[PDB]
Amino acid sequence: RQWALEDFEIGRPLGKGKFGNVYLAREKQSKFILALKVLFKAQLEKAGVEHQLRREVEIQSHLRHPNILRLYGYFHDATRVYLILEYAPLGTVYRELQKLSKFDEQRTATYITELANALSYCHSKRVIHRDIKPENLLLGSAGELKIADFGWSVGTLDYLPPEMIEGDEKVDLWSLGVLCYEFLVGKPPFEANTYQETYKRISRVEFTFPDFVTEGARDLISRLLKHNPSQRPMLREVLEHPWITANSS
Ligand SMILES: Cc1cc(Nc2nn(-c3ccccc3)c(=O)c3ccccc23)n[nH]1
Repeated sequence: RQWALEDFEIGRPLGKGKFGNVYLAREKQSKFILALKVLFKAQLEKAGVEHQLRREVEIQSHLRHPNILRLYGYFHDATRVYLILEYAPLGTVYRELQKLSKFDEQRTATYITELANALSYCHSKRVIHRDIKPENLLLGSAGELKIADFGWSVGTLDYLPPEMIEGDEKVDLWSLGVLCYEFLVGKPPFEANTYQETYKRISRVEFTFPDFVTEGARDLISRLLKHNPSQRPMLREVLEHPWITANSS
């Protein structure tokens, strides 16, 4: 099942970063619409990440969920590596946040639910996820979120938990807590103007709520951000949280 660049017609650039950009694309024979991520080989080895990709790509190919961006395949040429990805027409959650400035309780609880489910499923197969950033969350035709990052295994540093910065399976609860906060407030709880300050805030778990955040949200968010991984809830507990069940679609 080997793919080549001439198998596709390349469309408008969807976005860029660091290794390569992403293009809209259509497979010539089937007319199937998808996203083609282009990564430059040279730029990858020079990060010592080339092997990291191989394992993540292998992992992703085996993940099937409605809230996880699908990976159809990959290939390479002399120069570069190409990932064939599901196309998400409504863009990132990051950009939606920039446009709206903050989400209401109903949108937040829905996204958190979709995330929680996607993470449950991963755990079902002994796949655990790293930090999750809004830049890596896409939106499907129906506005359903999709985790688009390759960040599995079997963010510097707004989304990283204390465990990862000081020196799992609980990381993802921490991630939901950061996202849940960011969705309602408009910026992540540990934001600072320098790496050094952010590091301090995360390690101390030092954050405050604006007045408009309701009691229910505060309760869920405060449960998820705990320096100690073992004090964090199960994904199951999150899905049943009264603020969640009341606000979620
Ligand atoms: C991998 C993928 C992307 C995508 N759709 C989109 N991707 N990205 C994007 C932005 C920055 C970096 C990478 C992607 C977009 O800005 C975007 C904007 C509007 C509609 C769709 C997309 N569908 N599938």
